[PDB]
Amino acid sequence: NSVTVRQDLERQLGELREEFNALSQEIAMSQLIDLALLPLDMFSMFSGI
Amino acid sequence: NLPITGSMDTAYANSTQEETFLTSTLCLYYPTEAATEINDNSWKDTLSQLFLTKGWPTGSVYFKEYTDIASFSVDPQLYCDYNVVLMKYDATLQLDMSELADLILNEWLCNPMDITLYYYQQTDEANKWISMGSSCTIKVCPLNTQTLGIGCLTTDTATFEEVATAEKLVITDVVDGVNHKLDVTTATCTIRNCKKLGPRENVAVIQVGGSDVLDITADPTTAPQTERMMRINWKKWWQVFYTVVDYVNQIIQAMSKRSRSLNSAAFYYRI
Amino acid sequence: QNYGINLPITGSMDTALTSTLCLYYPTEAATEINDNSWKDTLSQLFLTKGWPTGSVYFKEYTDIASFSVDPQLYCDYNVVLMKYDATLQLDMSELADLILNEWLCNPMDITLYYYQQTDEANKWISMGSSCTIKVCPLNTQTLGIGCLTTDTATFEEVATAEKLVITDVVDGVNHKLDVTTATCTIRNCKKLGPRENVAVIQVGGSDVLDITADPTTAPQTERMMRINWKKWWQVFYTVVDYVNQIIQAMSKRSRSLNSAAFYYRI
Amino acid sequence: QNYGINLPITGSMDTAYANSTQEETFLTSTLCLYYPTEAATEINDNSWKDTLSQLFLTKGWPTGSVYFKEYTDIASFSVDPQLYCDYNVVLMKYDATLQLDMSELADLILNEWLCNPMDITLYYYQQTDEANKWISMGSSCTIKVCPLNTQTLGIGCLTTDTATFEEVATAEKLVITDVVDGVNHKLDVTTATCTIRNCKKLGPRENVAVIQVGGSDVLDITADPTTAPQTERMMRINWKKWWQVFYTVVDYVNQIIQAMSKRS
Amino acid sequence: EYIENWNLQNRRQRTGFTFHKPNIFPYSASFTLNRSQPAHDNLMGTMWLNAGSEIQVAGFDYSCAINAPANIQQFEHIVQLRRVLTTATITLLPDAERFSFPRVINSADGATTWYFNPVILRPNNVEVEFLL
Amino acid sequence: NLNDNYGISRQQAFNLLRSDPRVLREFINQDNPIIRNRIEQLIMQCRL
Ligand SMILES: *[C@@H]1O[C@H](CO)[C@@H](O)[C@H](O)[C@H]1NC(C)=O
Ligand SMILES: *[C@@H]1O[C@H](CO)[C@@H](O)[C@H](O)[C@H]1NC(C)=O
Ligand SMILES: [Ca+2]
Ligand SMILES: [Ca+2]
Ligand SMILES: [Ca+2]
Ligand SMILES: [Ca+2]
Ligand SMILES: [Ca+2]
Ligand SMILES: [Ca+2]
Ligand SMILES: [Ca+2]
Ligand SMILES: [Ca+2]
Ligand SMILES: [Ca+2]
Ligand SMILES: [Ca+2]
Ligand SMILES: [Ca+2]
Ligand SMILES: [Ca+2]
Ligand SMILES: [Cl-]
Ligand SMILES: [Zn+2]
Repeated sequence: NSVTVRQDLERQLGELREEFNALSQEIAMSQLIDLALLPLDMFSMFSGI
Repeated sequence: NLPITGSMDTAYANSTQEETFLTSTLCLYYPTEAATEINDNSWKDTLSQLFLTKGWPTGSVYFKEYTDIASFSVDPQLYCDYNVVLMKYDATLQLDMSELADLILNEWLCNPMDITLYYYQQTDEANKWISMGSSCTIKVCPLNTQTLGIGCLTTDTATFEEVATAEKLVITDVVDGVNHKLDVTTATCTIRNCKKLGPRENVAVIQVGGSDVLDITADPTTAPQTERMMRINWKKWWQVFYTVVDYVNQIIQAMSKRSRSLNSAAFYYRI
Repeated sequence: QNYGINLPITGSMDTALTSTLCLYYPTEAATEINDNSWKDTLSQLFLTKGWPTGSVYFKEYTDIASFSVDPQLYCDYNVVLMKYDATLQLDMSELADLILNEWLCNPMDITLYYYQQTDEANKWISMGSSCTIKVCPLNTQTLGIGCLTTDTATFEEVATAEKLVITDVVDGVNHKLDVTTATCTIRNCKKLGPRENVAVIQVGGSDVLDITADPTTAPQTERMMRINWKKWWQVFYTVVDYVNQIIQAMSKRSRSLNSAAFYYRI
Repeated sequence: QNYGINLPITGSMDTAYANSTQEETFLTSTLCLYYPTEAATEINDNSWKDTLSQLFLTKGWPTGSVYFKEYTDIASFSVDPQLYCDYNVVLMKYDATLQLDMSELADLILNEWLCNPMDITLYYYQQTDEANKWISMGSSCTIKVCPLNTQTLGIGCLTTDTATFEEVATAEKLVITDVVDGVNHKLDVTTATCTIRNCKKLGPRENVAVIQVGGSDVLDITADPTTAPQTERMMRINWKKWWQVFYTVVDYVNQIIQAMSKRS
Repeated sequence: EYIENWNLQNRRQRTGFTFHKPNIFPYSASFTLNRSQPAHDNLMGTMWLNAGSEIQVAGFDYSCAINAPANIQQFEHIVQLRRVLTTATITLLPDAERFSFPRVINSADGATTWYFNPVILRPNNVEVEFLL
Repeated sequence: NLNDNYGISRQQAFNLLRSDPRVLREFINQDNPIIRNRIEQLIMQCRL
């Protein structure tokens, strides 16, 4: 019982694009290609979040 | 729009200043106090003859009067091919004049904002809300994903955040990516969602007196003075008009043809 | 670090607690807002820009004069919203001079010792409830010029009821100092360089700040912004929306251990 | 060297820099400080000029070179300002209501002018080019102008009826008038209390610097609206006591001088 | 060498001339504006000099690719040699000093002039391809 | 560029043409500048 809890604002998408593009340089190529052969299904992709 | 390949060895063409003066129109916008202080019914013809000495054919120069900055800001219609706005400086109206400059020194692509039924947000830094009218009192209520308001209740406008009161023109910039509920007096105001595309090159603003205070960009980190923002100290309006006439070539040099293909409805004074 | 400070950094041209934000605003701003929950709204709006919940902090100061009394810089990034008053120009400049730069200050005992300013980076910064700095330059024989070392009424006054004042006297000259030591304190400060983690946004007015005592230069750095305003809500909205640009002008690598505006050495 | 526009001077890009000449120029030059009467009023000391001279001596200037000239205010100072030192510094108090006048004063003392007399009673006058202006100085300078067409008849004015003329100055102490070039004008000025001169702006006056005390960048020493240059001889400071202003001027005198070039 | 090649040509054999700094590129200092306006304040394009054995090219964006799709602006220069060069040794360097200082450049039709105020950034994803 | 500067095997060319991951990883782990540069460009094109 209380005034309904407010779900706070998350992030404007431009900031997110900046952040993901900045993460893009942290990727290892051998390991990336090794990941790029595992058939990521729904379970596989949404279990590690 | 096609690629334009040019040679760096090409020869400069002769001065086109006379041709553009002959085939274009000039509009001068001045406050009513200018005509009051001048106190002469034939001053338009005197300035026209002086411009003719400068090269402009008779009738190409058009003189338009506005009561004051606040009144001029209500849908400023700029007619001629080249527009020069003589804006008197008032230390109390630094934002308002700036807003006016921001409205007329830039190209804006605007669409209607039907606030009473729709929820609006700003997508990027180029997006603003331009509201114009006799009295624009805008209150804003930021919202969240659950549609609730932040420090505001969508059902109680009294809690909406006040961003403008009794404004003839106001450019509202809010946080991007956030939906807001808007409450503005639609009877005496009209609010439009606008994107600034780029500079409007055929409009120059001459600030008569004061200091450089115009800020035509909402970004706090930039306060650029383009070549179309002039500033002249003054004590007599006749001197102001004489210096405008004498340096007309310099003023037009700082200006370029509009170049934009519009969709709006505005009359023009063209030759 | 210190053992590798005096070492080169070679780079190739062909190669290709989290941060906290403090907002210093005048109390009249909060009065104009008239809302008792505006801080939460601004915190969430900042969180839209990527600042976690408990990162942004809002610090209120009564006015420019009061804020200048030993200012404290708390967060990683310090954006100071300073209202412009044509009658307080110098004071504003002084605050900026004390806030946008790093200083190294030593105690000054004016009663027992004369003092001189060695170079252009040396100033005398005094702060407190009210300062009244009176200066008597001396000569090689230690006799006052246009002043009497015994008679303090002949001293030349350079400050009157100042909450903060940065005094610049002629270098290489000894000065006898009369300061209201009871109500304020003076220190011999050296300007080290820019303080990159503090930005100053002047709300309204024109560009009048002068953070350098030299008359030949009045540099407007990227950390000195100016905005026209009518409603404080618009001011805070433009501060929030362009927080990216504001932080870009700053560097997080100037936050000392303590919040003081000057390093202090005995 | 002098002003060698007439003849070429050839120099190598390898000639070793000579030592600093700051001490030599300080020894062999004079310095004038122009300050308003308010500065003297706030500085109640009767020997403050002597103290400033001593402080300058601590900075190198000999004890016969620093001079202090007092003017009542900008409007009065603007009446034929005479600057006779090798280096001239004008502490100019800022008032928002006199901006143009300030600018005019600066425009007159920060630039070199070649002036000729004017007989508004005898001849019509026109301004040949952008550098040509009409500088009027005196106790009260009221200037009215009537432009003329190619037939010598006035435009929006009657040459005989001065009341119909267009007013460009009223009760001014100094005013720079800029009219449309190539147009003859019938002028009407108060020759009793005003002298008007036909002047050409040759270029900057490099031995005169203006330190604007308080305010903002409002000086416009160019008639052209599109340009408002801030030269390195146009300084601005913030102030609350005049003693601090004078101490700042004394301490950074080397920087002020290097921003200026000696008298030719 | 020249008489040897003359005899080979007469016999209709393969000829060959060695050139140090061959004069293969006709002089041409030109530019192309892929984005332009009458005021020439937001320009995107590339300017080049092909002189003798030298090709300097410089791609410029006035907006610094802020509004570009991936914040990347792609520049391309194709130079067609009038004869086939073989066994060529070339030096490639990542900056064009010729187009690295401010200048005033006539417009394509000579109607006006625009201003160029370069600030040099390293070229990205450089690819030089020699085609036959 | 590979097959010129790096004379690649018949099997390696067969695999590279058909995007066989085995040859791609063997070349990447080999620190082959050409294929690593290509793959870095492909990764950098992954931009929101
Ligand atoms: C351009 O000006 C020159 C020199 O004034 C003149 O000879 C020429 O006829 C003019 N017109 C053209 C098209 O060159
Ligand atoms: C110039 O400076 C140098 C080095 O300080 C000194 O040795 C020399 O005597 C000075 N004077 C001249 C005329 O070179
Ligand atoms: Ca307004
Ligand atoms: Ca509220
Ligand atoms: Ca926005
Ligand atoms: Ca701005
Ligand atoms: Ca103070
Ligand atoms: Ca005294
Ligand atoms: Ca000092
Ligand atoms: Ca300064
Ligand atoms: Ca005047
Ligand atoms: Ca008349
Ligand atoms: Ca003129
Ligand atoms: Ca000007
Ligand atoms: Cl060679
Ligand atoms: Zn062009």
